[PDB]
Amino acid sequence: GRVIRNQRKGAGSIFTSHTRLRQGAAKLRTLDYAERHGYIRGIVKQIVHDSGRGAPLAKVVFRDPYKYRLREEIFIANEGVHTGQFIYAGKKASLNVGNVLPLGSVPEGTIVSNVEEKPGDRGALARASGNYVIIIGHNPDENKTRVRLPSGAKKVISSDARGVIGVIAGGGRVDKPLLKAGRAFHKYRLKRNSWPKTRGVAMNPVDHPHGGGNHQHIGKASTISRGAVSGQKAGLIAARRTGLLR
Amino acid sequence: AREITDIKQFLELTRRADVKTATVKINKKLNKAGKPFRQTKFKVRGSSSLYTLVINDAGKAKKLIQSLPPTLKVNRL
Amino acid sequence: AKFLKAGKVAVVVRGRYAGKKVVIVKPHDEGSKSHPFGHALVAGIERYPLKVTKKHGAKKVAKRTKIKPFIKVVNYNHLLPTRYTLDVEAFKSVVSTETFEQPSQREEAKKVVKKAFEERHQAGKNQWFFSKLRF
Amino acid sequence: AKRTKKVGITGKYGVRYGSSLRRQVKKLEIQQHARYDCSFCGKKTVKRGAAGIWTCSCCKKTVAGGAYTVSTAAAATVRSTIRRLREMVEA
Amino acid sequence: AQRVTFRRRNPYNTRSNKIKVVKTPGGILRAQHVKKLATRPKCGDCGSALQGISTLRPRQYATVSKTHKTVSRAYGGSRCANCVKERIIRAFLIEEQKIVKKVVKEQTEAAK
RNA sequence: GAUGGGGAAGCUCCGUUUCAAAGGCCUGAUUUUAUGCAGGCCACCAUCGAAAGGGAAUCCGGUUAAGAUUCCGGAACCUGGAUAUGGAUUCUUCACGGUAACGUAACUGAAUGUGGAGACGUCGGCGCGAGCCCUGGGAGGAGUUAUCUUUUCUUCUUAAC
RNA sequence: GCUUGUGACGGCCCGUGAAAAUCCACAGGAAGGAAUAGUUUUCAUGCCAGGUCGUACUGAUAACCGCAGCAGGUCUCCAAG
RNA sequence: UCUAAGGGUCGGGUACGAUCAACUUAGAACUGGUACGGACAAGGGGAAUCUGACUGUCUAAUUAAAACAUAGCAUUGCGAUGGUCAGAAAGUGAUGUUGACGCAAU
Repeated sequence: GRVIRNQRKGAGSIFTSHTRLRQGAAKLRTLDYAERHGYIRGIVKQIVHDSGRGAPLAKVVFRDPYKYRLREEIFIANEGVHTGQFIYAGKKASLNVGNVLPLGSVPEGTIVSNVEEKPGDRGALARASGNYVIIIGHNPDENKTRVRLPSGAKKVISSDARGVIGVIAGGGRVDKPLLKAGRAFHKYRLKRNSWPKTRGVAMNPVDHPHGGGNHQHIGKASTISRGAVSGQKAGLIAARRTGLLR
Repeated sequence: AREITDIKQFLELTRRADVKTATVKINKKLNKAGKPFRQTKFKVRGSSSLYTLVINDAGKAKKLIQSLPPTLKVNRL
Repeated sequence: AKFLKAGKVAVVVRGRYAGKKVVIVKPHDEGSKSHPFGHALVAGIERYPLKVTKKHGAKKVAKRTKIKPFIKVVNYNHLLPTRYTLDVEAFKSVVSTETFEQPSQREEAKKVVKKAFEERHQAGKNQWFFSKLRF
Repeated sequence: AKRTKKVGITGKYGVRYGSSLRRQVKKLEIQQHARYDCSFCGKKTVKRGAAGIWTCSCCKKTVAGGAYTVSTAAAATVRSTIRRLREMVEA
Repeated sequence: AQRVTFRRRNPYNTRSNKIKVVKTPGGILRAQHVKKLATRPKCGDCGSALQGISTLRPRQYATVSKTHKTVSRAYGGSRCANCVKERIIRAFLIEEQKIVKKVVKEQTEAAK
């Protein structure tokens, strides 16, 4: 047979990311003395649009502790920040939108975003627009914290893991019908070559497992085992249930 | 490609020791509306530039020509 | 009451001197033939003396501490009036409208101002007025 | 002169796309092209430059916000929840 | 009804390749290549083009006197003079109130 | 796409600042002699990759059997380097004027840091320019005239700097 | 009026539409220097050098590619009544 | 062959006059072998049915379609010690300069 279309994204030739207009990797600040023993203040210089992403970025400019200069970094902008805002970062900072605190330093029921999985990864969870995690509880001994991931999963992380207060800007984005194949063309030119999607039904027995036949139909179950093997996997993969919800 | 206005400043460049040659151009024009007159230009050649003086009143232009330095080798018209 | 007066220190916020400190010497509150606005004659220091330290001896101290003054008519709107003060009675005669108009009288009138300021920087009265504002 | 009746701003789309989708966009595109008060300068200059970013042309503040509107729904209850937890610990 | 060519081997209409049409002394129209225009220098603060500076291309400032490239305020060829007016206000009144804060920290010692 | 490394029986593959002891500067200290010893620094750490992108600076006239923004004549300009003259400044050692926007022939400035330029989509009308088009008075040359036609055509041009 | 350049405005986007060399300014104050006289080549003028390879001609109903002196194919500027 | 309407520059002690210059529209008499967008240039229209919503794409050299695509709809795996894929190996790589309003598979 042939090598199918999803097996063909691994070698990553024309499928790589379209990286040109991107302002940079949006991260939080390296974890250092000043931030874990106290706070350090920047100001947000301009909040700007990043290509390929859905949410704006902010550029806050800190002062390097050990050398005379400025250093400016790329934060995914929480909703409500504004240029000219002081952004405080560190253990002793205060609870306000945009300030990055450790999670142990905030009461339960606090709404933070761009939170870290492990301390010093410079952010992981809830970076898409409109997302947030809630802090639902603490474990002050063998220090952990109980947070609610934007999907609704409940994860338990370290209490030295930082996160920035508030909701990520760009909420409401998918409320608007996209309305034409052109606007979906301008969406994925800045992301990657995924589009448009030929139904595996509509291709030949070589192109796909769903291909062939004098009618268009799958012919065998569209749910595939998690223990399937490379290229067998197309369709709903290792689903526990299927079909419209009620 | 420059112009001089004061007569005196022109007398300087002629001695400025970079000037080997000069010239005198005569142009017949007219002024105001009605009547003509005889206009002359003095073009001294620097190394990097060419200076000119314009004399529209011929009562001055003659007293100037005699005043040129003797070393300067002048090509008239 | 009127806090713009003969001793009142100010900051120069408009032009070539912006950021430098002055002292309001002869204010005209309202009116003049030229300057149809409230203005104040001032004196200030254009160069600030450099950091002097324990380690500098001999001639460096005299050449670090050199002051360069100025005298200027200025509009109130271009001044920040502040709470500080100077004892100005030294040069009250030497900084005047008559000093302007005859610009020779202006470089004659910087000397009596330059001398009064490098005095005070010895005997550290008015420590602040001699320290560079920074911005 | 109101011109059109129902379609309003979506008259640009003509007859295409189906009535619901055209009506559901008319909901948002009246929000993103609308002009809002400015929480700083006290005028209404605020307009959208892009998804997420809202620019004052008066006080030149830029303000992050919702994609199709200034203040998202679930946001205005975060800055109250954050205002409440702040006072909880300091009171 | 005359028509004219490029004077260079670039056939294409790109950003550097602009043409202006010139009447020579010898009576003929001829094309003249023109260099890209100069942008005014900007305030690094407010972004508004800061007046008093001559607008040239970048390497054409190496040839110019310093009075074209500057004004005689502090932060002369850099900030727009209303961005200098503020940062003097802000430097004075921030380190003004900052003295009042340090007496209260001497009083809060003796008051408690 | 080398290097350091890491796989691979191997041809070679990964990767491009990566688990690296990855480097040469600014002048002070020298008036035995030139550069030892000196403090400080700066950590971006190959190279390749566009005759359409970025970019230091040249124009007119003439010239050949065939070459010219290259040759000729003239008028400019940029860059790298050397120093000499005039002016300016200096006794208030490192300029003055204007309320200010800012002005000017000049008018000290290392490490370091920051800001601007380079530097940017598209469409729509509006304004202002340049060449072209049309066109009246006047100075010339050509074509028509059996009759009419103050007539029809053509030359009156102005480069970089 | 037509062609091209430009400036100020407006529209559009879940699309906001390159990088670098290079050059300049500013902040700072290292140092270095007036009085029997000391600087400054970012003011003027003057002085010297400016290398290597390309440069002809077609660019197409016969100079390119299609076995060819082929009705095919091939990017671009100027544009009269 | 006429009539009408539409602009400008200009002097007024603290209503009018003059001159210059446009291609636009509407109206009226007359006129002729009823001809007049005189050549050129330049939609045929209507009442229904099957079928794909539309723009768009494809078998270069027998098929341009009702086929592929699309917006919209829904389902599915995945919280990184991960989902989907690559490599002969690897101190290895694509999504990923990513983080569920995301990526991947239908």
